Amino acid sequence: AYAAKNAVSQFVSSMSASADVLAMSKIEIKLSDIPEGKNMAFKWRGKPLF
Amino acid sequence: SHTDIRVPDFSDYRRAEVLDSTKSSKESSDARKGFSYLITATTTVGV
Amino acid sequence: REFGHLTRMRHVITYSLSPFEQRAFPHYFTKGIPNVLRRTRACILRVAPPFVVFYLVYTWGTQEFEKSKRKNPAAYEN
Amino acid sequence: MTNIRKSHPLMKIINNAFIDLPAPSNISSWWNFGSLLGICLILQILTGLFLAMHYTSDTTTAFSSVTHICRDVNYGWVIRYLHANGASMFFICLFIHVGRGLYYGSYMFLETWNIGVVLLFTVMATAFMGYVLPWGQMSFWGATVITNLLSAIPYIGTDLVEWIWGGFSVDKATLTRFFAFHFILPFIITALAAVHLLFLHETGSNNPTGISSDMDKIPFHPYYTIKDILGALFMMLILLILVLFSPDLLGDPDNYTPANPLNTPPHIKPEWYFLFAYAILRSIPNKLGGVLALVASILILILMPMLHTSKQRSMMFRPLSQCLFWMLVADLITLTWIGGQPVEHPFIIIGQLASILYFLIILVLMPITSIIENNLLKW
Amino acid sequence: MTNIRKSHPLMKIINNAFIDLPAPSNISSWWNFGSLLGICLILQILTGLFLAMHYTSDTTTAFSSVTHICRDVNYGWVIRYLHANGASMFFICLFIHVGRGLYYGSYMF
Amino acid sequence: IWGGFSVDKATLTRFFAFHFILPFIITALAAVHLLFLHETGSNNPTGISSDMDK
Amino acid sequence: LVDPLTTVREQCEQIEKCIKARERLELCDQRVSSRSQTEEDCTEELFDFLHARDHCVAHKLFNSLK
Amino acid sequence: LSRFLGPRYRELARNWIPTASMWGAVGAVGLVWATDWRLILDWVPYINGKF
Amino acid sequence: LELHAPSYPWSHRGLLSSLDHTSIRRGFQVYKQVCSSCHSMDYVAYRHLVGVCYTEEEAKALAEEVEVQDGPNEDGEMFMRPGKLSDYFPKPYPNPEAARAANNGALPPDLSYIVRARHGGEDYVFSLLTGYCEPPTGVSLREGLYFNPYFPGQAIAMAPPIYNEVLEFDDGTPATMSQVAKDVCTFLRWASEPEHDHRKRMGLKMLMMMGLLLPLVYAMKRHKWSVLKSRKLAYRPP
Amino acid sequence: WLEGIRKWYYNAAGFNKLGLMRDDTIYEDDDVKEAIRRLPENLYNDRVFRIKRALDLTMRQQILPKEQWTKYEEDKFYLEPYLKEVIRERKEREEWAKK
Amino acid sequence: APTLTARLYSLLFRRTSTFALTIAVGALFFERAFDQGADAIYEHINQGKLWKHIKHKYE
Ligand code: HEC
Ligand code: HEM
Ligand code: HEM
Ligand code: HEM
Ligand code: HEM
Repeated sequence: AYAAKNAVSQFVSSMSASADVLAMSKIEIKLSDIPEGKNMAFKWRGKPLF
Repeated sequence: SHTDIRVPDFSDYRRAEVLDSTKSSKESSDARKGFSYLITATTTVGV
Repeated sequence: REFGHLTRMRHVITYSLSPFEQRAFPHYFTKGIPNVLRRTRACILRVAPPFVVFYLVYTWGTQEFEKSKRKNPAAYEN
Repeated sequence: MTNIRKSHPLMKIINNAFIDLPAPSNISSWWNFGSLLGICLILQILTGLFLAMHYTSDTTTAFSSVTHICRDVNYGWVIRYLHANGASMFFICLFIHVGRGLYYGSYMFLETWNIGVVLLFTVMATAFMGYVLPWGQMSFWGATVITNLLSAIPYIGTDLVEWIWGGFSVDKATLTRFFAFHFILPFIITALAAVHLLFLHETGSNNPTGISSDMDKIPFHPYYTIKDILGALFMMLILLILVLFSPDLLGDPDNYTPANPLNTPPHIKPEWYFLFAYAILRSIPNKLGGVLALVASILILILMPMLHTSKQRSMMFRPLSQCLFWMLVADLITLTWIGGQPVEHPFIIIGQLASILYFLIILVLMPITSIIENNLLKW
Repeated sequence: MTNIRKSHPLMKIINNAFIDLPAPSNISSWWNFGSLLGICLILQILTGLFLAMHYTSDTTTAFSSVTHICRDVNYGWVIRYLHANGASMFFICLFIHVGRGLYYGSYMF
Repeated sequence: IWGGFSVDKATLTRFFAFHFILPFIITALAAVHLLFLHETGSNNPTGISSDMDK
Repeated sequence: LVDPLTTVREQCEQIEKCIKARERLELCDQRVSSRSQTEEDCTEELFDFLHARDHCVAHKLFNSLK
Repeated sequence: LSRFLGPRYRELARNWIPTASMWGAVGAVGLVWATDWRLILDWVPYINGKF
Repeated sequence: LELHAPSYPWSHRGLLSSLDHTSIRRGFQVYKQVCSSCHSMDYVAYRHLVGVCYTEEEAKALAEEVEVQDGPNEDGEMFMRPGKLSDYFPKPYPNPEAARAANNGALPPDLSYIVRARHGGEDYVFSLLTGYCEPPTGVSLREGLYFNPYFPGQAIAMAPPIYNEVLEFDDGTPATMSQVAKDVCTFLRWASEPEHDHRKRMGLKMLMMMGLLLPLVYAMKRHKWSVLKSRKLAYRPP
Repeated sequence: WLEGIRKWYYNAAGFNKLGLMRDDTIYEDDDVKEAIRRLPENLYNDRVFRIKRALDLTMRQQILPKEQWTKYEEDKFYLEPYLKEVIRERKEREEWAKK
Repeated sequence: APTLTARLYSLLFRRTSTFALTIAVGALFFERAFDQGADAIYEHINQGKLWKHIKHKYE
């Protein structure tokens, strides 16, 4: 049972998010670039950010 | 009771060549089989 | 379920003519067309009405949606 | 000596399965849709394997790979559109097959029916994942919405959704996972089909009359073989008409613009086959309720055998049940139409009414009407 | 009544295959290498399926994808080296089974 | 087989598809293999029929 | 260089469907222009005119084109 | 259904209920352990040494 | 509100008809001289033109006319080269954001699949190309936006690009706005479906072959089943 | 009144058109199979021939001539007593099993 | 007199080996006849709209 738990956990976590993907969790947005009155959009978490 | 039964008539379906009851089917056998196998052969060519 | 012992049947006589000595298409049109009309007459009473309702709903739905998109003059009146 | 067809083990299995299988003489064209499903599965497997020889699953190269298949590969367009339209043909034949099972009371073969429901789920999953593979705008956003539906599950929810996504949203990991799963699933479908055929052979085949046909049985090889070949030729006629004459008839045009995560397409709709479940989902406002309704839409086929209250297996001699069945078919057409159309005032109420009517017809109306029929026939 | 293991069709096949199959009492450990091959095949299928979730077949990204599996996919190295060494174990078992067949006259089947 | 004049991207993609599909064919052939084996039983190390000692 | 589309387009304006739609477009344009501060626009009426015009244009335009 | 609504079936049900409860306990422990569900394990002594 | 495009009587609309390659040739000229400064046909290459609208020598000359960057030479410096058949059509803008910045933040779409991607196909493209009209009353288009009743939103970001005599077709065809639109739309149709001609040819072949086979297979099926079809039955209880 | 609508359903259902009788069309569950095996041989042979002829008619998509259709009054429920006895015996066995 | 179908059956349909050869040889010629016939129809329908027709001008 212990061995099976280890193996199945390893495979399922292999299907989990990889380290590189987790690396891009947070972002650094340059406020100074964004002009006033413009909704400059970025890709955060692989999702559109406003 | 075996004698009592009689084969029903199939004339409506029988091909024109073998409709006649006085003609032996062997003469028209090649014609009929050729017709059917020609249908099959052309099908196989297309396939 | 092999062919030999499927069921028990008694005193049934079947006569079957060969494929080669019979026509492939006996009365395909002379008898086929009246048979199709008979089959259509019986079936159309049941199959058709449910689909007829859909055509009404499809027409009404399309008309209503177009009507909704059209402007209401009263809104811009006054 | 012995006949090699009977004696040799593999030939024995093939013989009993397809050659000398006792089959009822009266099964109509509706029964050919099973063999049509088999042919569709084989054609899809070959076509998809030949597509995969030229398809790269990276997000940077996926759409470019499909364009390479369509343009540069010799006869690649034929293969790609054969696949795309074969999926639609598969679903047409599946819907007709399940309709035949419902109409002629073939669901009484319990294990065959349940394995069929499992097969339907597997085929739907295969198609849903396969549609993502071109990585078009519609592919990306349909994947986004359909996977985001899973978030409605309480507790596990987001965890399960991100596990399937392989990240925060649909991205390269999701595309590659879907390619691998889309590859492997058809083979599982092929094995489940063998299980299905085994279970059916245990009980034979139902006839349109619904009365046991052991008295009148004919060998499959000399008759239904040529019948199934004719059905396959007709299916190839329809499918090749779709592939050649109208290659992009059943497909949304917005799948030809490369997927842009920052821009939503003008309309997000699943493929035509999923549209009825999409409409059923949209009808219920609560997210979890919508997901459960979408699942129940398919799972009600499991409950169909238990809801059979009639004393006659087939509906051939049940006119009122025939009327209800065609009402259900029209309701499914209506649900498809609603799913295609946007969520606005006229269509919302139509969709809610169609969903309620679908569930009512399957659950309450049909059993009560069957009981009334039994009373009418002095049972 | 009937035992479901002997009467239900799928269970009937499974029973006749690996439950009530009459097996010789003296088969040695050389007769386990066939089951070892079957286990290896299932393991290779599972491992390769999990590898393919991260493998891309384009030449620009093939090697980079393998490196991504090795370094970034959680426990990716376990899966990858399991596949690589399971292939070698697969061929070890194949060769041993062929040798067993030659030695004990199993080729008469 | 190369898909071109030499080994290149086309060959790599073909090999990926084939390497994916072939193991399942291997499984089917193994099923046929076990079927034929069960038809005649399993040979024992002594090489003598072991029906008495199954 | 006379553009055939211009000539074909004129021919719709003779057609009654273009005639009725154009009058409706002209009137609605007058109401919006007359109103000092109104959210109304002529787009909906404009589409009716263009839809009727283009449909007529489509049948005959390609004949001139070569 | 009415067939199984009988006193003997109630007796059989009582006979198998402790077994069913034990199997439920097995399932609960299995789930908690396999998922390492922290919500339950938090209370569990010396399993709380993890996380 | 949206305005659907009219079904123009295209030559290729026929079930067995195809594209006029004279129009395709003139269409490429429109694309090369007009809709090339903006919009990039990435998925179409000069070699594709070899058997469609220009011969191999002509295609080579056209490819040589533009200059394309090449791989790193010694010292690893990118360099321009005359161009060749294998090169795809040059992209006017280096990156999508550069294209947006050069067109009031409006990415010019890739003509390659523009027909297959936008609903209405070539009919829509033609309608929007020859649809630019005067804005109606109450509409206030933002500067840099133009009024086209066919573009979703009626606020396209490209000025009427096809005016009469915008280019000079080598074929001598009078370069009217409608003529230019038809030629370019035919070219785009070809670009979206380069297999169009072969597709219709295979459609004709399959139609005739299926018309041959289905009656023949049907005859075989009826011949085999006729044993049962004509079968008579009798009940003779003792 | 009720007999009118019942007669309507009898004509609406096509088993009279195929020459079948009502009990021929019943679904063959275990109780029905036991009832069938309990039939006297004359009734059994009549049943099998009726069903065979009906299957043949459905095969060619044809219907029996109007005069040969079964009559609503002439229809005889041959299987009803045997099936009722089978159901009653099964009910008794279930009842003994209950307690 | 032997009919045309009757002659064919004896000459080339009685034995499957001859039957198969007739299909194979027939398949070879049917392809060259159907393809040429199909293209002529397609060329006629699309006369003047194909490169082959307009190739001469630009070469
Ligand atoms: C220079 C920049 C030009 C020229 C000379 C042409 N177009 Fe194109 N176009 C351009 C931009 C910057 C935009 C953005 C407008 C928008 O956001 O929609 C467009 C628009 C189109 C569209 C519609 C895009 C869509 O909604 O999907 C099409 C189909 C299109 N343009 C094609 C086209 C054709 C066929 C032209 C001449 C024959 C043409 N354009 C001129 C950029 C520019
Ligand atoms: C890939 C999917 C499927 C395949 C390959 C398949 C194949 C087949 C085949 C070959 C038959 C033989 C009879 C016939 O062809 O009509 C059959 C019968 C049947 N199948 Fe499936 N089928 C599939 C899906 C389904 C589904 C989705 C269901 C139910 C929801 C189902 C339930 C049945 C039933 C009830 C029958 C009985 C037919 C009869 O009574 O004669 N199958 N199937
Ligand atoms: C058997 C049932 C199958 C179904 C229903 C199915 C369905 C689909 C669908 C709907 C698509 C998207 C088509 C498009 O929009 O372009 C697709 C794409 C694809 N399928 Fe399948 N497929 C099946 C089997 C397979 C198999 C066995 C493979 C094996 C490799 C495969 C490989 C692919 C590939 C590579 C693509 C992407 C290429 C493309 O989209 O044109 N498919 N499939
Ligand atoms: C992936 C590859 C293979 C798999 C999965 C496989 C599977 C099996 C299995 C499960 C058995 C029964 C267990 C046993 O007898 O030890 C077996 C036996 C056997 N296999 Fe293999 N096998 C494979 C490769 C081969 C090869 C390469 C050969 C011959 C060249 C072969 C020939 C045989 C023979 C003759 C037997 C009978 C052994 C006996 O009766 O003692 N197999 N195989
Ligand atoms: C009998 C079964 C199999 C054998 C003997 C086998 C053999 C191999 C070998 C020797 C490699 C080279 C690994 C390396 O160089 O590190 C490899 C790689 C690979 N195989 Fe398999 N394979 C099998 C099954 C599969 C299956 C079923 C799949 C997918 C469903 C698969 C997918 C892959 C992938 C993605 C790689 C790349 C791993 C890497 O780059 O290291 N394989 N295989």
